Amino acid sequence: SLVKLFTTNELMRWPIVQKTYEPVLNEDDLAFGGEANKHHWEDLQKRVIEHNLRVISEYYSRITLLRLNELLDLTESQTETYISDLVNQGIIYAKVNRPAKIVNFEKPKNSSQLLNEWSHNVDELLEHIETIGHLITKEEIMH
Amino acid sequence: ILDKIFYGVLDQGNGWLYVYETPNQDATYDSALELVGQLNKVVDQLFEKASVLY
Amino acid sequence: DAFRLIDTGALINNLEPRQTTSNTGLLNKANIQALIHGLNRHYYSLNIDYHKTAKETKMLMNLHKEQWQSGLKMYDYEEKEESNLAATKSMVKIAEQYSKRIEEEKELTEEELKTRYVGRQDPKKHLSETADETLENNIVSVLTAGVNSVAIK
Amino acid sequence: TLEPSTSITLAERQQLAYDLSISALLGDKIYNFGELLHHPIMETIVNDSNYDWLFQLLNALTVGDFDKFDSLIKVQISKIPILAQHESFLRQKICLMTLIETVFVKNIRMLSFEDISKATHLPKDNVEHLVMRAISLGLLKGSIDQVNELVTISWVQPRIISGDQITKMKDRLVEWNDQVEKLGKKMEARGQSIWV
Amino acid sequence: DHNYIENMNEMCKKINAKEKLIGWYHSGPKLRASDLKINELFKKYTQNNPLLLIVDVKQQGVGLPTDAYVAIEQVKDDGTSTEKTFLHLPCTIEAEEAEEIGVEHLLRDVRDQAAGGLSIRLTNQLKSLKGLQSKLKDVVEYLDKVINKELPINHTILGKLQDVFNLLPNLGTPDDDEIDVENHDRINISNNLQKALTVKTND
Repeated sequence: SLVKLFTTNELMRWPIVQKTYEPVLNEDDLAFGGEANKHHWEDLQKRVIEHNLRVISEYYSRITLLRLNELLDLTESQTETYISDLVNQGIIYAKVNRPAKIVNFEKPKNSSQLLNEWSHNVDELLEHIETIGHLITKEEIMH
Repeated sequence: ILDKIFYGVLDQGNGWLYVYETPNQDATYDSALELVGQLNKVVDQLFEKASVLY
Repeated sequence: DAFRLIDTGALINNLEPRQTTSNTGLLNKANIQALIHGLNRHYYSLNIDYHKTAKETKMLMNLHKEQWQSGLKMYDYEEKEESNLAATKSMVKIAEQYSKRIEEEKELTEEELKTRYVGRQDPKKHLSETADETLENNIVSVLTAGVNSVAIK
Repeated sequence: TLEPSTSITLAERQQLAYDLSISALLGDKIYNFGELLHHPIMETIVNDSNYDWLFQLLNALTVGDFDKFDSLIKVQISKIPILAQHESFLRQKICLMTLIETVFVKNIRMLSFEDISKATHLPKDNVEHLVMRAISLGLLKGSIDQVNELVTISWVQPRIISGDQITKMKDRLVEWNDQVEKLGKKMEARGQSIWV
Repeated sequence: DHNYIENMNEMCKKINAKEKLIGWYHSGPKLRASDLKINELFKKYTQNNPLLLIVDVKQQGVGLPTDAYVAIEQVKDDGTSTEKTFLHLPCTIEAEEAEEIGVEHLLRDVRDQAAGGLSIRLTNQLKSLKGLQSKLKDVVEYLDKVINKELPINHTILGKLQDVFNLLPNLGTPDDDEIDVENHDRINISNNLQKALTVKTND
């Protein structure tokens, strides 16, 4: 349930997942459990928040900064620090605005990119009306 | 900004720094200036040769 | 090529003209030496014409279902960009040759003029051909994009 | 592929049908509520006591009426304890159904969040959860703009094409016939000189 | 005559033993559901499903006179207890090197499927519109018959039409803005090239 959680794109919130796994998985030794291991339990939070950000860039192309602070249950300034750090690792491409208005997750659309995709849409419709016609020939046989 | 190493513009009265990473202007239009450019020289030559006829 | 034996007997009595009577006389005479010797001393070579019905002709001639559809199919746009850039650049380089040429090249003796000022591989003409081919295409290009947009939506 | 033989007892045939309906309520990607009614299995017996409340829940989902779902659900959840333990699954299905329906029939490919909120009888907080859940399930694909408060769909999953809908397609195509046609005329006329 | 087929076949393999029996040509006009039985006979001989290549000999239109169909047995969601059927397959034409040179030696036409010069392609753009129109019209009158004249509800046909409406173009997209940038580029180059020819002719 832990591994699938961290590889599914459902939004999970640190304060909730925490309570869940405390009487179950945190009992078990290694990584969690002991006193050395409790100083490992901590890092877990980070991993989670950064997995939320990665999904969120892909799904929300424009999202308000404020909403993000509620969702991750983090202070604004902090939230802003983690975003910058993630863009650095190259995982995601983003533009952060410090006036604390909006955070834009954007994919540069060079002129070619939009035009070629659009090219494919036109070609496929041409193919569809011809094929649709082939199977209509057949329906006449059946009736 | 002036050396050009992040090449953006500083907005002073709004106290924000605009950054643009856009490379230099489109190649195609610049290459047109070079083609039209030659053609002016072709025409100057063409008129001198044609002066004899007039 | 098609052949029909001649009898030796025909050639010995020199009776060979009988076989070449009342005809247009067009004979293929390609391939000689031993081959031709043998031919003359053994067979007769005559033309081949190809007759075909217009029914046959049409079936063959007909192409794909997508053939009569292709004009709203269009080139990928990254290649049209590439091509536009290549033509503007290329003509510039041949235009250098053309400017040099009409510096002089108003003397006499035709062939000498062509060696002196590089009137061989003639720049004016090679430029005129490229300029127009690219020009016609660019009319087709726009024509397809506007039509696609408007017809469908 | 069911044998045309009627040797399989009517009691067995209905019993199995029952099971499919229960699964489908509690699923997460099944919208074949209409398919069952178009299949014999339910089609021939529609009078049974079991087939009251049960068919009615299914038609409730289809049109996305949450008032009809609520009223039924109070009674039924008790009767069957399976639905009690999957209370969350059952609650979700009505909502999912309704967002996709509206996106299909609307010809514009963007819809404001306000429409969904009133349509689904959910607060606006719950809209962002639902679009997110949906893209993840892969029911729809698209983007979320909070600064135009739009959700832009770019792909819709195939669906049954009801009667009413067959009529709609014809309409869109009739309009597109006229577009092709008017365009072809101008272009036939202009540039008459050359067609060879 | 079944026996004939085996006797012919063995001489033919001597010529070229690469070739194998793969199915049968039917001389048109057009599909029958009596073919399903016919196909089955050929299947005895063949180690692959026989191809039913309907080569129509009547050559209606200039479009390809081949539809291809294969006998497949498949299950279907309606209730049907396994259906046996002919499914349309895409037909194209390819010719060998030996074959291709024969096609071109025969032909003596000016040609107009060349899509070559400004003139052939000028025609070709109009030709495609009307090409589409005829097809579209057929779809349209067919839809009327489904909900009025009790031609079956073939879910496959309708199912396919959804992709056409979803992937239909849109305006006010930043794509539309993108097309305009391209349009300026191409007209721009057209003018420089137009002036450039004026210079050559004047020389």
